[PDB]
Amino acid sequence: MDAAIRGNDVIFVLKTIGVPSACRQNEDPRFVEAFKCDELERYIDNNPECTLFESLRDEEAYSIVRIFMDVDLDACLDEIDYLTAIQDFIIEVSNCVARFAFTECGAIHENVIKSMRSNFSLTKSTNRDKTSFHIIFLDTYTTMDTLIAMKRTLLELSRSSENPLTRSIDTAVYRRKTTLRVVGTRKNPNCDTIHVMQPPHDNIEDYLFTYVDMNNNSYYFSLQRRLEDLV
Amino acid sequence: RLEDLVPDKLWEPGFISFEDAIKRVSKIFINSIINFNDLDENNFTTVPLVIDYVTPCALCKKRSHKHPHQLSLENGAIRIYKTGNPHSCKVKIVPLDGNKLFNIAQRILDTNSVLLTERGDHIVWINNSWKFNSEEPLITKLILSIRHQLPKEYSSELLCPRKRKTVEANIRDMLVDSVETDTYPDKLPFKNGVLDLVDGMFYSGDDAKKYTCTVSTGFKFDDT
Amino acid sequence: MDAAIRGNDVIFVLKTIGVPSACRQNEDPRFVEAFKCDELERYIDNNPECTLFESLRDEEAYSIVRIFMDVDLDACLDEIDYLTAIQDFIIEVSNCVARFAFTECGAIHENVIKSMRSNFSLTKSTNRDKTSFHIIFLDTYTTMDTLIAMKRTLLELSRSSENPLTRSIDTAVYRRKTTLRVVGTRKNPNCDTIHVMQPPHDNIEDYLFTYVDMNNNSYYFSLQRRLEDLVPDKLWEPGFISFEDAIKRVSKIFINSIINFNDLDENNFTTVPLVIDYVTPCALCKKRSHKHPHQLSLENGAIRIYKTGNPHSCKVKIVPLDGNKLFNIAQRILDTN
Amino acid sequence: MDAAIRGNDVIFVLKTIGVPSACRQNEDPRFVEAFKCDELERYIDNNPECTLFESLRDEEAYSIVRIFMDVDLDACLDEIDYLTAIQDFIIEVSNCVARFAFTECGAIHENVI
Ligand SMILES: Nc1ncnc2c1ncn2[C@@H]1O[C@H](COP(=O)(O)OP(=O)(O)OP(=O)(O)O)[C@@H](O)[C@H]1O
Repeated sequence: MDAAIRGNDVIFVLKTIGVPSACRQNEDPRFVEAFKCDELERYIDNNPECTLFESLRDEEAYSIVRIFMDVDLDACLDEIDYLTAIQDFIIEVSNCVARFAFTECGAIHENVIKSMRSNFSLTKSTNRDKTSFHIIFLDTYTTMDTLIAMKRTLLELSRSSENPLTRSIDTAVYRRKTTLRVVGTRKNPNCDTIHVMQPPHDNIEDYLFTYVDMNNNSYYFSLQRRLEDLV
Repeated sequence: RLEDLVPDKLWEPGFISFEDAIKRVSKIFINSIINFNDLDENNFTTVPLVIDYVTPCALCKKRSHKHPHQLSLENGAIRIYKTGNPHSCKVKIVPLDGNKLFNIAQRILDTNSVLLTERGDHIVWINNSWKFNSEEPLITKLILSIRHQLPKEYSSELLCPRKRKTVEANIRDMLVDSVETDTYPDKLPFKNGVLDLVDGMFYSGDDAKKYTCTVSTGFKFDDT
Repeated sequence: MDAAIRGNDVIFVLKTIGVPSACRQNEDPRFVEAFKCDELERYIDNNPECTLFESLRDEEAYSIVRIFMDVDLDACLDEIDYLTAIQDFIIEVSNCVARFAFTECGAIHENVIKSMRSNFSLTKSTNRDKTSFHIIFLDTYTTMDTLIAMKRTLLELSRSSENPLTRSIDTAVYRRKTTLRVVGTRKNPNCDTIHVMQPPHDNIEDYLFTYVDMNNNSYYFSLQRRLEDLVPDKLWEPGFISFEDAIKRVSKIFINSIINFNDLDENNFTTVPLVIDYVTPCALCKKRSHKHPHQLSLENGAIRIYKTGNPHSCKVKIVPLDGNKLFNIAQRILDTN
Repeated sequence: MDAAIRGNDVIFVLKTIGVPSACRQNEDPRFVEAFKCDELERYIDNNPECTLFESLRDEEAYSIVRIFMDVDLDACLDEIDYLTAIQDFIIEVSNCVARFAFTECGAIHENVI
């Protein structure tokens, strides 16, 4: 546990879906770059038509990431129902993540619950037909390997509920060397739907799941066992 | 092949029979479907249902609708949405996975209110204090108490004593690992929280829960 | 009140499931047929695997039908448990529809109660995977539209009753050109599970709800208005909780006092804005005050409490108004200490 | 590649949208029927108001079918603009199918076009 383990201020983003692995390995400036929080804002402003794909730079070197999720519901939702739906969504998700963090991760169950429902970052898509967003938990740090093992129970949770927001959970994102589209950019140069920010969080630093900055209210937990004994 | 294409279908095994699934949908529409005979396991996501409106719709509470409704399948549950103007009618979801009381037992389990001790007793967490009993288990009392912290469609289902018994029986079949108790030696457990000793502050509610204190002083704390 | 409605002994049947509507009006032998009960029985014997579905010939001709219902149970139970459950279930259903008859049909309450509780027929599905059987009272007659209009009150009873049978009554069969499978026939050419007779009734005529025969010990009633005249119930529904108890529960969460507590009635609570003064921090958002008042709204069986204007500023609270009946009894026995 | 993979000239046609599953397997003549091309032409002329729907009889046995598309434009279009639109429509759909065939199917890009 050195200084670099309690901090990660380097951002690794892509610029096009389906980048070949060799082009990723050679770190060519044509496909992949490194960035800072302030610099990334300048890059987006200078390219109002760009397309970025946030991802993990190195898997085995650094695995600690923030907890993130994805939702894609193909129907408009009224505001009062939307508020009602999102209250239950946080309630059910918080319990399920904490429960696994206590039964196979050896962490304090009540500590995780307080840290997640306290401060979470919510986005909203600009499309008016469907409702989608990227909910990111801020003060809950864990390794990529834990989230991969978290996939099986999350799929069971999404399939066994009634709330439309928690039933449309995208469980396919959790894999090796994941990609999440950054806020404010398009999907393809032909797409006209982008993601915008939400109050009270305004700085861009609050929307990258690779940013590790553990403060006083942060909590950490990781799988004690490895991924090879788990047949 | 399809294995490398997608591990998805339109009707995977384990789902309920199609005729039963449609029966559930016909229950939500309190009125009667007019073109019901146009549905089978191959076109139910394309044929629009021409409902008749004698009574107000059970989904939007309007007297009648301009356009027919239409179904769609997603993530193991068929969705009901109305064509035309999407904001005119609400969204209703019909599940297909399994039963409901097992889901209730699961939800009661995630919140970490029931635990298994070495002696075999099941401690519960009610009124901000861990309680237990041998001749009469307290699981049903905890279920009825925690009824409130669940969504609406789950709360009303939790009143019939037989159904509470079923949920309790489901709960008792998930606890397999024992948990030790009373490992913190410098705390004073009260009837409505635990008073910390190292700095004098008095926690309550969620905060005063990780300290698994079984025995308690028996009276409430009065900070005044 | 002519003899045409005094006698209807023509049974109309269908052969296959999902019969196309393009052929029923043409009355093709291959899909439909007319029969007499004696002629019906021999046809069943001659074709052991035949599937038959009784249907009403023409809605505008003879709409009078017997009082029938279906119940579907998704598990198995003991035989004594059936005996005690069916008797209570018969008693409970008798009370509800009789009240509806005395309310929207202008019929004598005790006459209706006596008529059906005297005689009834019972079937049973041999499928032990899930039990489901028909019940047909013999001495109660009414038109099709009466059952259609009463579709709502049956649903309310099924939600807030006790017996497993009445908890799973199916009101979907009450529709236009409804189909009831005759007892003793398969549903599909592959499933051998059929409905079997039960003692003491054995005659086929006492198992069809289209065979109408007014004798001197039967009662008939019908709706007075037309079907396209029904007005829905008010914002409230008379089946969960009285109004004052619900309002008090709404009043208990609001720590501050409600100034306009007196103008809320059983109809205006969904529109009157709850203008409140925040002497204490708000019980929901823990804020000093707010720009706009709160509001009430009934939906699905709750009171979604929210603040209008900018709803995202204040949290949303839901009051669960329960519809159970014994739970209220338990609450009342408890609060008296 | 055999004649079963080189020949399919039997037409299996339904008689009402949404045929029940319990009868399609049994091939009830009241709901479904198999025909040849010549007998198909006679049947439609025999019945003035029939309602037919061609489908695939056995999915897992013979899965080889042609390429088909459907267009439902709820707006009147003049013939001259109709003529120019359909050609460029064939232009656009040609490139889309050809690109994927060269991408994930290995087909000859010029040949598919
Ligand atoms: N909404 C509906 N509109 C039209 N017909 C319907 C509707 N719901 C059900 N049906 C018809 O009612 C039939 C009932 O068959 P079901 O599978 O329920 O048989 P069951 O459980 O043996 O009992 P029963 O046939 O007496 O209802 C269905 O096969 C279908 O033909």
